Amino acid sequence: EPVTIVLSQMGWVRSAKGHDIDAPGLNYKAGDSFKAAVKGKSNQPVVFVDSTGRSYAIDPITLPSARGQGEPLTGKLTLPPGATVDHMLMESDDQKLLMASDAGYGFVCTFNDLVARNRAGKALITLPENAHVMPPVVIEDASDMLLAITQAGRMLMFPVSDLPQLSKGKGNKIINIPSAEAARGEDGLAQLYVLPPQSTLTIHVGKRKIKLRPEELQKVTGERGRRGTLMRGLQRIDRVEIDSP
Amino acid sequence: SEPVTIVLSQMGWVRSAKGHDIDAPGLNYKAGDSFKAAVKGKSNQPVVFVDSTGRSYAIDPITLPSARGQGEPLTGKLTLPPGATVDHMLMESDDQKLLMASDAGYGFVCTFNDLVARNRAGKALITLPENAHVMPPVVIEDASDMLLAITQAGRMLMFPVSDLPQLSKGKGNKIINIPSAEAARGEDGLAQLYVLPPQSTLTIHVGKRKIKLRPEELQKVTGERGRRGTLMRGLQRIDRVEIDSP
Amino acid sequence: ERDEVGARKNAVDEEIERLSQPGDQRLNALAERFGGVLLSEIYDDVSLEDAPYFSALYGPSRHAIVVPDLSQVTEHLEGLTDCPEDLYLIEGDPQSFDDSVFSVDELEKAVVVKIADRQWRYSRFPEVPLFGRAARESRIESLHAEREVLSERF
Amino acid sequence: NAERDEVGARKNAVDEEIERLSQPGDQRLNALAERFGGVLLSEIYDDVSLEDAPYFSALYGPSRHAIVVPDLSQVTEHLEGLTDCPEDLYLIEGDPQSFDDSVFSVDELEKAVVVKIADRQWRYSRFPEVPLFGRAARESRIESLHAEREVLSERFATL
Repeated sequence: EPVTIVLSQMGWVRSAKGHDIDAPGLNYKAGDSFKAAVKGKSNQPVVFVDSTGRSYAIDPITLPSARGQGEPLTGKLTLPPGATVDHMLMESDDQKLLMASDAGYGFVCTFNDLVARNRAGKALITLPENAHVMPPVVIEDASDMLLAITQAGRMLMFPVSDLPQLSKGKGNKIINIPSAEAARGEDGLAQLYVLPPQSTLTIHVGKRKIKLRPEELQKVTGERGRRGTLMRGLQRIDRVEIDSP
Repeated sequence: SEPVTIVLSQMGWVRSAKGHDIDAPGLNYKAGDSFKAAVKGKSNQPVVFVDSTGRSYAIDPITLPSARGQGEPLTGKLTLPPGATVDHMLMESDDQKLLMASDAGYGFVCTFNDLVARNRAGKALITLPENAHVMPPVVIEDASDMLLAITQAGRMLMFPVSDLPQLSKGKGNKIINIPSAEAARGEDGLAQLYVLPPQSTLTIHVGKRKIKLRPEELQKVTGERGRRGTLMRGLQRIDRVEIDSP
Repeated sequence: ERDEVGARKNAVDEEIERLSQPGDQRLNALAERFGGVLLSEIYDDVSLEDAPYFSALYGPSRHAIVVPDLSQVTEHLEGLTDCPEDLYLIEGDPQSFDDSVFSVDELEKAVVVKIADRQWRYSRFPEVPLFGRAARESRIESLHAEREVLSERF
Repeated sequence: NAERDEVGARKNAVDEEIERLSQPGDQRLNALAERFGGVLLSEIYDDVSLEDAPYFSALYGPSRHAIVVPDLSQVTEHLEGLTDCPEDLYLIEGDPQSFDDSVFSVDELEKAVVVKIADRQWRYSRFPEVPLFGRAARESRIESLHAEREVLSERFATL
């Protein structure tokens, strides 16, 4: 059966039947509210990634219905002190994924690599000083390009296949960001995409729009782990529109 | 019958040379005299002269002196109005259509035969308004061709030459509108007068600039006969006009 | 003993003078009257590093007025004399503006724009760029707030 | 006093025009043109009439200040490091002695010009009170006016 697992802001979860659920409009306890939702199947394990970079797996069947307030994840999971669950995933066991930190390090892995039954989960991705976990990216096509944009406004593109595949760890650097700067929030991974090579991006920066055609994206293609290319007026991105045939 | 080149000098002397390949400018002229104009034709067809007053005359080439000598005064056969000079010569078919006009902006269509007058005094072909001058006669190679008028003020008007009424004389009808008082004072007048196919391109050289008018641009200038015309920016004091006709 | 602060103060006074360094109102009045927004205002947020580049890039059209609908301007053009000899008008959204297309060859501290096969425009990076005013004024605030903190330490 | 009033009026009118044509309208462009092996566009249009001068000046917009060169490949080498010039330097390829007027999509008003730069961009250029173009003809007119003023002044003094 198709289900929609809902996570509240205070770390409460519940399993709603179907995918027509209005999660934000659900009933949350006082002071609590919607945080995230994920759509999957009842036979599919739901994966949780906490703020420290650990992954956990829970069988949806064991979760309470969305008819109640739900239950605290602490009931089934033991997270590091002060940690919170920031990401949920439900994909096929073989589904290729892109894990990364905002320090510019990351690796390609499989959904199965995140599945940790034990309540303490597993150390999936290691975070450098003051680094944060990036939103994991689902790799639809093994031939897609990896696109990275830094806070400083630098871009780098290369086949996602170039990024070494790991089951855990800090990973290798996607784009070159000075470790010292990253640890001070002076620079870092601002955006991370995996998309077809003939894609067109429309980037919203304040009251301006920067349109990058496949031709422009070509000029920023290079080797994994490089600087790489500095863009004009591409800091403080508000929104990114991606057109991919 | 025999190919001939009729040569006219500045002082009004004329001679009939043999052949159509002669160096007219490089010829023997009376002291102070020099080449003015030349026209190519046959020995059996008449040569027409047009003087500065707008009168036309015709002379049988057979009666003219060979180019072996300096020739003969045109006054020998023709009687011109006082102070008049011969400015233009023509040798065309009798039925050849011509465009006659004055720089006052008036003219008419006629045939070569209309200019043929064998009497000494000739005929009053075109009537000139005050201080007006005769325009260079234009040979209409195609009845469906376009007449193009350019004024000294820089106005252009183009219409089918077939639109201009056909006459044998004298003043003709309005080609393009120029206030008569301005024409009589030399403040404005006909600067250029052409008859060419619709699909033509003009290259007008004005000082250090040039203006290229594609067929599509001349279309803009197209209108009805006798109209004021379109004032062109920086089209005064033209130095040269190139014409490309397919 | 300690001329580090005295030297730093001078450095702050240096940049402050350069940023606030001199140096149109008519375009503003025309903008609101056209129901549009100055391109310079749309580009007031660009950094100190990119401001010179963008200002140069746009050429004279940097002074342009952006309106969502050009038909708003038409009625005003006839008889309009209270304006610069060249007035640029670009149709676009002042909230989400699409940049103009430029065939550009970027040099150091300058750009070469190909306007047509027979026309080039060389625009060097200007001191006191038109664009990036907002970011420039902010930087001046930081410098002031820093200069006073240096003055107490002086 | 028919004649004196007529002479006095024309004399004033002359002073009007002279002052209007002499009123204040960089030589860096002159030096650049020489270095580039070209000539100023304004020089090429120095022959245009007093009537047409403001039109053409407005028509070309800012590129009015352009340097015309026979071959643009001459200029590239001088561009890098070039700071001694206006913030916008226009370079047009063409024959200075036989220059074809640039093509413009223009709606002519009075006394201004609306040029369509692109599908979403227009340029409104009002006729300048003192045009950059037609300087040769303008100076020629000013000179003749001065010659006429002395004639009028002589006659006005005599009556």
